[PDB]
Amino acid sequence: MLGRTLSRWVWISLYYVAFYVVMSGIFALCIYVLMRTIDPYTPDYQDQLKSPGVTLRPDVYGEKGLDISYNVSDSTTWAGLAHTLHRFLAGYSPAAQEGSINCTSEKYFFQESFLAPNHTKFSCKFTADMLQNCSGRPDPTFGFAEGKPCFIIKMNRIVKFLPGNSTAPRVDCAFLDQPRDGPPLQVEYFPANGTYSLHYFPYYGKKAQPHYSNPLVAAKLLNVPRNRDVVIVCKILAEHVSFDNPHDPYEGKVEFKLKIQK
Amino acid sequence: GMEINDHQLSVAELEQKYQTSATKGLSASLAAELLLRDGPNALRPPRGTPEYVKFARQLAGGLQCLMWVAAAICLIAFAIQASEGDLTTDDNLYLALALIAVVVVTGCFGYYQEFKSTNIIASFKNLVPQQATVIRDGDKFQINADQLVVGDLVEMKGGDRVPADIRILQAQGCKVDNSSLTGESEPQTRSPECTHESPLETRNIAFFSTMCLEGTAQGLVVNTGDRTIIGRIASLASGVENEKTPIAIEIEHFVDIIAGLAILFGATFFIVAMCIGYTFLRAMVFFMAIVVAYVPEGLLATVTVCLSLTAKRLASKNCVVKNLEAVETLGSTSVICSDKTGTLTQNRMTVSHLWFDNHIHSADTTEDQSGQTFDQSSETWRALCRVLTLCNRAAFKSGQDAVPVPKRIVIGDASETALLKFSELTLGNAMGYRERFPKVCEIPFNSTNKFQLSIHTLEDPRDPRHVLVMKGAPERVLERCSSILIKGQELPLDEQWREAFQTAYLSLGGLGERVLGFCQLYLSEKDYPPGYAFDVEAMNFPTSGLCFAGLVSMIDPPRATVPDAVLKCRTAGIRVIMVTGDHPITAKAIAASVGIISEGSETVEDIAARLRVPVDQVNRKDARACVINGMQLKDMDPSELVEALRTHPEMVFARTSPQQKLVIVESCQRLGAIVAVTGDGVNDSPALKKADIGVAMGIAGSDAAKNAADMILLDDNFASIVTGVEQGRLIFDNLKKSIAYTLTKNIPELTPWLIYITVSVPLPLGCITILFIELCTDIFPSVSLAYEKAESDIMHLRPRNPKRDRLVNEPLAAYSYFQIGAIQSFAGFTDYFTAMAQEGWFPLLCVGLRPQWENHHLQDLQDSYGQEWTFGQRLYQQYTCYTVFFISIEMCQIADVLIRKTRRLSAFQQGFFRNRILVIAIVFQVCIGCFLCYCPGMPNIFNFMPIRFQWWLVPMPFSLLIFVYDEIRKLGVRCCPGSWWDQELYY
Ligand SMILES: CCCCCCCC/C=C\CCCCCCCC(=O)OC[C@H](COP(=O)(O)OCC[N+](C)(C)C)OC(=O)CCCCCCC/C=C/CCCCCCCC
Ligand SMILES: CCCCCCCC/C=C\CCCCCCCC(=O)OC[C@H](COP(=O)(O)OCC[N+](C)(C)C)OC(=O)CCCCCCC/C=C\CCCCCCCC
Ligand SMILES: CCCCCCCCCCCCOCCOCCOCCOCCOCCOCCOCCOCCO
Ligand SMILES: CC(C)CCC[C@@H](C)[C@H]1CC[C@H]2[C@@H]3CC=C4C[C@@H](O)CC[C@]4(C)[C@H]3CC[C@]12C
Ligand SMILES: *[C@@H]1O[C@H](CO)[C@@H](O)[C@H](O)[C@H]1NC(C)=O
Ligand SMILES: *[C@@H]1O[C@H](CO)[C@@H](O)[C@H](O)[C@H]1NC(C)=O
Ligand SMILES: *[C@@H]1O[C@H](CO)[C@@H](O)[C@H](O)[C@H]1NC(C)=O
Ligand SMILES: *[C@@H]1O[C@H](CO)[C@@H](O)[C@H](O)[C@H]1NC(C)=O
Ligand SMILES: *[C@@H]1O[C@H](CO)[C@@H](O)[C@H](O)[C@H]1NC(C)=O
Ligand code: ALF
Ligand SMILES: [Mg+2]
Ligand SMILES: [Rb+]
Ligand SMILES: [Rb+]
Ligand SMILES: [Rb+]
Ligand SMILES: [Rb+]
Ligand SMILES: [Rb+]
Ligand SMILES: [Rb+]
Ligand SMILES: [Rb+]
Ligand SMILES: [Rb+]
Repeated sequence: MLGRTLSRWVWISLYYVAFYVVMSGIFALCIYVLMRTIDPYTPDYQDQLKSPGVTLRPDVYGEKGLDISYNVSDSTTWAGLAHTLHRFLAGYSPAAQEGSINCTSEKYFFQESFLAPNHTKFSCKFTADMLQNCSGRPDPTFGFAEGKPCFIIKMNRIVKFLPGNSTAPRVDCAFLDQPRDGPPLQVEYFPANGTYSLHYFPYYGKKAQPHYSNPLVAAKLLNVPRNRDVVIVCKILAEHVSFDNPHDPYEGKVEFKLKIQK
Repeated sequence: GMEINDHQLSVAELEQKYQTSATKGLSASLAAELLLRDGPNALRPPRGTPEYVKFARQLAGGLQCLMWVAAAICLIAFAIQASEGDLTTDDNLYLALALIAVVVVTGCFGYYQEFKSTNIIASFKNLVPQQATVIRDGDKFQINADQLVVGDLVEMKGGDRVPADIRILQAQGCKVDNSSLTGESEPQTRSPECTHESPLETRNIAFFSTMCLEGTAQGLVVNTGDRTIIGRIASLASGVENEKTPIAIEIEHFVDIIAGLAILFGATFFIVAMCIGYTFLRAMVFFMAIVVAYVPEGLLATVTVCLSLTAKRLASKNCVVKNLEAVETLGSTSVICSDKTGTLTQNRMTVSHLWFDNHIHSADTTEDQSGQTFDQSSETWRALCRVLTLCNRAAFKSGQDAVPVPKRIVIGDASETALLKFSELTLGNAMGYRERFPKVCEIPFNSTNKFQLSIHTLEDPRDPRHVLVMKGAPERVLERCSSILIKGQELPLDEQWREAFQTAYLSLGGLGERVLGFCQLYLSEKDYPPGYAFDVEAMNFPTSGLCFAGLVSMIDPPRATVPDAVLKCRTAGIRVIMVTGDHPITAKAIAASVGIISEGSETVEDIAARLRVPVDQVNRKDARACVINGMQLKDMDPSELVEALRTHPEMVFARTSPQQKLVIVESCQRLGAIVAVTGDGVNDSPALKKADIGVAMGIAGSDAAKNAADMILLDDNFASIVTGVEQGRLIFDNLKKSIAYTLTKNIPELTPWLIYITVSVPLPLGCITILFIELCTDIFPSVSLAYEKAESDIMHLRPRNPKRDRLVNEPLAAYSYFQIGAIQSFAGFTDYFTAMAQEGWFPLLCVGLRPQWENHHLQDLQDSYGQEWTFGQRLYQQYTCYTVFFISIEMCQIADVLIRKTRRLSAFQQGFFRNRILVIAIVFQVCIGCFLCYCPGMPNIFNFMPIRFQWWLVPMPFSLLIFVYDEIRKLGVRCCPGSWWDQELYY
């Protein structure tokens, strides 16, 4: 015997396994009830999503954040940055956008009925050519070969989030520390002003807009000096976007080290 | 040769044995040689292990070591992770630190448990003379006591303490106090005569440290140092190996169960971790997490807080503990061994019986006079009282009118002291009465006369007679009487009276009592005018043909509360043994008086005299009681002592050496007893050190007796032992309640990690938060179960079987760990997926989600709805997970602490709310919770989140379920006390 007899061992096992089945059943039921609680289109609460995050491409991380460094003289130092930039843009090709539609309103694209196919709502097209000089055409080196690179600023989507009506949310990139010896960060943004059209909002969730694609803005940095380490902060200027959070550097802004070697 | 034989040697041999002179002492040279051979005449102080090596051991232990390892992994991880410039988690620093605090804070709890922290040999060499007078080369002088060596010729006197173990060569009216050997302060005579086989009983051995009460003597030093009888008593006390209290054993056993489970859990999943493709360094961190989750960090702390509050309660009944462990032991005690004098008895000679008017009367011998008195209407009695009052020379020291008569200090031997106290109790003021009858003549008590006599003017102005009053040994008082007072009239002492007297005398003799006769004779004015000149050297008065009045007998009587205390113990299943150095006849009388020997119990000697058959034909089983003297004990074998203990349930050991007390305690221990020992004397210290708990009287106790004790009765109220029994049985019953409550929440702190590892869901419960539950939120509730009352009639139950009834057993552990604990983890996970989904993460998305969840290069992860998420926003939602899991556990610890209130009884009869301290602990529990949740800042200091009301509600059906489940369980065992349900599911 290892604590009981061979029949006392079986009768306790049967009880514990019974206990465990019933409790697993009660649990499985709780989860099931929970899932008819849940609407597949709009989340119940958005507590951690008060302000949208911001990301950039190409995302290359060192330690402690985004660090991007390449040699203009060597084409092979920026090849991968181009490559990830091109490879990211593939979902924004005219064919990739076959599920979205032409949006002209330049106002919030509110939809209540699901008139799009398979009982969904329509989503607005955003095609890579809307980034113009930073679309990979005619310059497939996306600004890098010439020492004036493009970074694309993407605002994290959030269901029914509206960023403010008075204008479209805009990107602004400036140096984090204005250099005492130098002038402000000079940048041209595509589309003009660096705006996200209002009709890309609200997001209605992957189930309602499966073909939804985030509008982008490219930030063509024109000013940045060679062989010096800089830090660039791109903030979203929108009424309901904040970038003040000290426990989330990516809330409402994105910052990156940049060095352009020669 | 340790043993003294020198009492049975001639001077010729003693001189040859020691190369000394019986009249000139040792030669000065040989003295100083012998001093280098034997060392000083002193007791060696065995160094107790230094104070801080005491604190180091507290740091070690099954639970203490796992914390060490875990803190080390935290450092190693912290170093490795920071040696690659990752400043992102100092959690593994603070985790390491907090653990170390816990290890150290826990080890501090263990070390400060021992309030006393003192060494016994300190008190023993406070019993020792500093000087001695010695003769060497026929020159007597005063030497330092330590310089004596075996062979030295030593001169003692009254007032001085005896400088070594002495073989007495010549003596002049010399008496000693041997109470440090026997517990008995009755003076003993020292002569050079060999009067016993034992050197402990012969007259020509005097003992180191004993007090020479009077006289002078010379004698040879036959032992010094630790070889003296006091040095051996001391060794026996110091040299007792430090065995573990009953509750220390219990704590260690439960700890062994936990540490074993922790290593097994931690090690099997480390394997599983590595088997499903984690890196060794990460699995090493899981091992640390699993250990931190499963181990109850706050447990040992809660246990000693519960003991602290029992110690607090005992101390208010004047019962003082020296170490928190001692607060449990009397609850587990099953045999009490008790010294008779000054523990059971008052250590004060008290008038006990009187023979007058042909009948034995019983005096009230209680210290508070709370007893039964005797008839005092008699005129024979009024006369005897006159005699024992006038014929007394003792005196109350003045200003004692505030003092109780028994406590009053009086100048006189024990005997006259008792008579005087007895007279002031019986009549208003004995000294005032005596002065009214002025003492014309007196002869004090004499060795040749063998009585004491005095003659007195009487109080009546009209009455001119002189009354002679006398006392002494009864037979020898009676051989000077011609008549006797009987029922007022005075009758000639005929043969029938003389025989009546003799039976009364021997009767009180048989009660282990000292006996005195008392006679009178009224002298007429015809032969003795009012101013007659009574001359003692002339014997111009009579000393024969007196009138007998009565016998008076006296004993050291029980303390008032002691006989009931003994029955209460026996009622609670505890055996009670008397172990005294006093003489058997007294010991047996007192054993009966106090309840150690039941009314109707016979010894085999008792039976033999009733049936008038020889004792060797009495069937030993038929006798319930037994009285074994030390000499018999010395003669016995251990199998015989055991055979006696098994056979006679009412046992008296009298005339026992200090070692013999130890040997009795130990014998009971080897038989399976948890043994307590109650004593007040130096000769008790070995028995005290070796019991599982030793109790000393605070007042009549000796220093060595109090020093070796674990517990001290500050008011000398023996009934406090009964309290200790109860509080011990309570605290044990209630500790399994806290331990059960504290352990049960470990399983839902574990399972989140087991799932996290094996399912790669985002981490549900972090370490920092566990520690908060373990060391803060649930601490007060677990302690409050200390206050819980008894479910059963605790004092009528037998002492628990130490081998099969343990603080934590498999049924308690399994039920709490795998049933209640399991329900709690299903509640946790139910609230986890509830809060994840209501925040955008459906359960199926959580499986395998961990890598992306925990990735800092992934600032736009998509949730179930397609919403993109930063690492930050994900991190705070992870904290929200930690919090819902936290409050699921808290809400269940309300259900949990409620169902722990009772192990047998339903919560519907005892109620929920009679334990007041527990409900404040529940309320403090929920307050400290809401603070951690809704205090601002809390998400960034302690990772706690202001959850929504809904997620407090989620685990309540599980808490309610727990209550209903346990309630149903407990009813099952009340209605089926023999069934399988009871067998397997009662904890
Ligand atoms: C000692 C031995 C212990 C034994 C313990 C065993 C524990 C396992 C018990 C049960 C297993 C899980 C049961 C899941 C029940 C699913 C019920 C159900 O039908 O729900 C639906 C979801 C699918 O959603 P949908 O596609 O309809 O959503 C679409 C959105 N809408 C609904 C709006 C359309 O089904 C699903 O999620 C399927 C995926 C379920 C997620 C798995 C989660 C893994 C976590 C396990 C932790 C358990 C710990 C237990 C603690 C024990 C202590 C010892
Ligand atoms: C007494 C001792 C007993 C020991 C018992 C051992 C028995 C179990 C042994 C083997 C189980 C079968 C293994 C299944 C086949 C291999 C699956 C596999 O190759 O997965 C490996 C992954 C690791 O690579 P990755 O895909 O994450 O890389 C991502 C890379 N990045 C992070 C850069 C993106 O694993 C992860 O880390 C994340 C998990 C994702 C894959 C799911 C695998 C889970 C399967 C089984 C676990 C069940 C164990 C239960 C045992 C409980 C005993 C009480
Ligand atoms: C045998 C019995 C077994 C069953 C056990 C039953 C036990 C019963 C225990 C009772 C517990 C009482 O619970 C109190 C619950 O407190 C919930 C607090 O609700 C707050 C809900 O609001 C959600 C918080 O919102 C987050 C954002 O807050 C912004 C607004 O805040 C207003 C100001 O508050 C500042 C802090 O949030
Ligand atoms: C529920 C399923 C998945 C697990 C089944 C595994 C079996 C073998 C496990 C689960 C619960 C376990 C039991 C839990 C409770 C007890 C009672 C205790 O006094 C001794 C251990 C013992 C007897 C365990 C033995 C092994 C056990 C029966
Ligand atoms: C649903 O509609 C989409 C339109 O985007 C179509 O491509 C797809 O084939 C449809 N799926 C089914 C199962 O009908
Ligand atoms: C963008 O392209 C146009 C067309 O060639 C060109 O004139 C303009 O200078 C470009 N802008 C930048 C910043 O390169
Ligand atoms: C912006 O939003 C509100 C509601 O969406 C609308 O009523 C308001 O007129 C809008 N303002 C402008 C300036 O268009
Ligand atoms: C945005 O660009 C427009 C040109 O369309 C220009 O008139 C305006 O000044 C720009 N906005 C700001 C804030 O500079
Ligand atoms: C860039 O490349 C050239 C040659 O390919 C090299 O000489 C130069 O030093 C490089 N720049 C830096 C900053 O290293
Ligand atoms: F008081 Al004792 F043995 F009875 F020391
Ligand atoms: Mg005594
Ligand atoms: Rb703003
Ligand atoms: Rb000699
Ligand atoms: Rb723990
Ligand atoms: Rb006295
Ligand atoms: Rb007189
Ligand atoms: Rb002891
Ligand atoms: Rb002991
Ligand atoms: Rb004493």
